[PDB]
Amino acid sequence: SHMCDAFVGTWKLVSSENFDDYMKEVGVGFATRKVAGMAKPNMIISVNGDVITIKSESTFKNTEISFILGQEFDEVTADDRKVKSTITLDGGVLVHVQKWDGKSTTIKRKREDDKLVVECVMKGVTSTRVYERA
Ligand SMILES: Cc1c(Cl)cccc1Nc1ccccc1C(=O)O
Repeated sequence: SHMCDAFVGTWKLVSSENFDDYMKEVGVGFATRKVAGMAKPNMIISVNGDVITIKSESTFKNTEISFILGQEFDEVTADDRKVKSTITLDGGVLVHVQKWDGKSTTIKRKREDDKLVVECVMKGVTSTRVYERA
């Protein structure tokens, strides 16, 4: 299919802005915010047929999701929320919506130049996380 070719690979976090405020808006507690905010994760994206896998590896937590676009799944997030997730491709952007406890957050992953830019939005608060090839 080649749907996500330009996302595939191993990516390393190189910059972050407003992530603590995003985590506050999500409801993450103090200690997790502090430890999670230090992490410099590897994001590893691969595709096999229709199944996309995204791994996040860091000193804080190692997470993994596998999914088919448009098909809801269960996710336990790094901060231990139990959420219902749906990921779609919209105009070349991977759009990941998480629902839990009547709340919602959206994580967008986009290729921009040689970077993979991750925008995390909770209500009025956005955090931008910039990844480069590992
Ligand atoms: C670590 C974490 C917590 Cl604790 C809460 C909520 C989000 C994260 N992380 C992330 C989740 C999705 C995409 C990127 C990141 C990132 O760390 O860049």
